Amino acid sequence: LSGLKKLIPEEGRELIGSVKKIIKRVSNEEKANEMEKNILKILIKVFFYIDSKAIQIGDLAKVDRALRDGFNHLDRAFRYYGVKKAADLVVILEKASTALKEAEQETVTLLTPFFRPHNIQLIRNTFAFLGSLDFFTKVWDDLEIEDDLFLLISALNKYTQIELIY
Ligand SMILES: CCCCCCCCCCCCCCCC(=O)OC[C@H](COP(=O)(O)OCCN)OC(=O)CCCCCCCCCCCCCCC
Ligand code: NA
Repeated sequence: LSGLKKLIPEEGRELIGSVKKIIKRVSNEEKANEMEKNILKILIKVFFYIDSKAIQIGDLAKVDRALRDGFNHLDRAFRYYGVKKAADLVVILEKASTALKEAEQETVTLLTPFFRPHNIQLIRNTFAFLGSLDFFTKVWDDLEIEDDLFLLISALNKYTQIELIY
């Protein structure tokens, strides 16, 4: 995992660290390690084919928008984190989940010419876990304040209005 991590900067590594800690808290260390590796693998591949120009920046638009939508809805729901129960926030969290499903599909479409079918399934499983409404509701109801959802959302919500990759 050394090289994959030196292929993304400190900012991204901190984002992935926050996600990984939350995943640890909601499931287990094995799933957290698998999801960290999967996120790194998908990211590294996308960046690789952007840089080699096998993928054009315009082709990324669909994923970009979807991700930002997802982030935005999480930000909206995070406004009520600690003052409303997750059941009262499903209408927001569902939209986040749906947005990430869109990102999932488009990432699959983006990487089909370059990923073996097993790694396409890896994309599906990774996005399905990270974008799961069950994951979100568990996070919004059952986390301690020390689990630092604030760090993740407060890092994500800076990116909702500007293209993620340009
Ligand atoms: C698994 C998802 C894979 C999606 C792959 C396709 C889309 C890729 C686009 C990624 C853009 C991210 C930029 C962010 C800033 C940054 O960190 O930017 C540094 C590098 C890129 O920098 P650059 O030099 O390219 O700059 C670009 C031009 N300025 O980004 C990264 O390290 C990616 C880090 C991603 C970590 C995501 C973790 C959360 C995702 C799921 C949400 C789960 C919520 C859980 C709620 C409890
Ligand atoms: Na796209």
